[PDB]
Amino acid sequence: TIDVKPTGSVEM
Amino acid sequence: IQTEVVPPYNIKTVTFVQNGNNVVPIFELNSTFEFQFDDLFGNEANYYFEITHCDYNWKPSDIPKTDYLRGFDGQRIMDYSNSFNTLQVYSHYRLPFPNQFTTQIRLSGNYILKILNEDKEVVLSRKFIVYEEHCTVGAQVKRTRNLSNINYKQNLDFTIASNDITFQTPTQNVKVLLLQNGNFNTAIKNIPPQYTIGNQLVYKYDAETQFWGGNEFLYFENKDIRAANNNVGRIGSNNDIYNAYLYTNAARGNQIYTNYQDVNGNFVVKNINGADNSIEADYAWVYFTLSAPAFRMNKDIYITGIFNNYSLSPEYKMDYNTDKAVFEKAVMIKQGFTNYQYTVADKKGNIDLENAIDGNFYQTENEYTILVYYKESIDRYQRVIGKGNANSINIVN
Amino acid sequence: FVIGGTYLKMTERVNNTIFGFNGNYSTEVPFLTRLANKLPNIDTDVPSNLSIRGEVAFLRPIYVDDFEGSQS
Repeated sequence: TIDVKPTGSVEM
Repeated sequence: IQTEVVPPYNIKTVTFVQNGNNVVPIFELNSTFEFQFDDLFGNEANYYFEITHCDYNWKPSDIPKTDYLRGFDGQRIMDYSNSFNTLQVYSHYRLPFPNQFTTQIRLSGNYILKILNEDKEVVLSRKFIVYEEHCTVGAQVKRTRNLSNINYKQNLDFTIASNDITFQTPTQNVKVLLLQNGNFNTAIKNIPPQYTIGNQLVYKYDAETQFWGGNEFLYFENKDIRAANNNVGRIGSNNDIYNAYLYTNAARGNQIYTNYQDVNGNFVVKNINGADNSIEADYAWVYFTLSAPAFRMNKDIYITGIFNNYSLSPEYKMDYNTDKAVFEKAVMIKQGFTNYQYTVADKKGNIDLENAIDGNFYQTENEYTILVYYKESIDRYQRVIGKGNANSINIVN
Repeated sequence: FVIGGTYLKMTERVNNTIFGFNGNYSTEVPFLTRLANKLPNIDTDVPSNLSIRGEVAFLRPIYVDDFEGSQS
């Protein structure tokens, strides 16, 4: 059970 | 008359900003500072302040207030800004203390500010100290002696060698207050010196001056509200100000210490997209969450930081949610890097530092403060003749 | 009673290496409470302590006037 959630933001 | 703090309801984000960033209330005899707090109404209300000198045990000292001030007490806060271009409208009040009315505070020692609201009614009241410089408090954390309480305790040992104040009866005059980070509730106070080896006192034992280690503060930085920044996943806007859901924390007492740095409680009100972070930050219901299955007692886990005075009001009491077996509660909080921690409380005010839901690891980076009260038996108040800061990145066992 | 370790090693690209020995003997000595109770009247039961910690902690491992500022 690989319960991992990537998050984050990117602006340019 | 043990006058104590009084938590408000509308007012939130009460702090003592000095030199920009927030601080703890411990102030120098002429250092300027403010009392930035924020009303959650567009009502440009009128908040009259006050100041009162106080004793060691916070009984209001019998000095006339023409003596520890020069100016006035009850005069409404002139300076205040309204929440500009935000979802939660609020009125940012602010007052520098070397201001027009009370043009300075002219006596060291304890104090208590009151923010009574437009008639006489104390909305809130915070405590601070204006310490004078006459001693040399040489302190340093160091690991305890007792092998049982050594992996999760931080003894504190130091001296007071002043070459300015010859102590009259140091066993009965020189009382000392020890603060863990900036907290006033867990202070280890009312301690007599051991030795007095000369003109300098020396406090060395490991019975009284021994703080629980306590693990590091958690945090979350919602610089921008709709982001997915540091452990704030699932931010959802729904017919209200934004909601910042935090990842379910886990009890760390049953684990090993992991190097995890913080700024010891202090928050940093801030946003991107904002010119002045004070009046342009936006409140946001953040949903905290604790997953502590080992925790089973009859005490209540309160949320705590520096943003809410380490207070223990019912608007910070975690709540067991049987649907998940996970504590949880929403707490409206201004944006920016914010620390906090889950401090159990007995049921009313007793904190129960031991058996805390986070841990007590001896090596955590706490910044202990030491204030040296003093009262010659001709004086009319308890001075504060020097503080010595010494944090626990130097546990010299 | 506990005993120490702590070998260290630092390598640049200074190159030092430190290693010592801890030491800790934190004992309640109930004998001393008994002895102090064998004295002109001192009827106490407060404990006693004998922390004797200590360590050793050994250790093992220009251009005064480079002529660039002259003739400014």
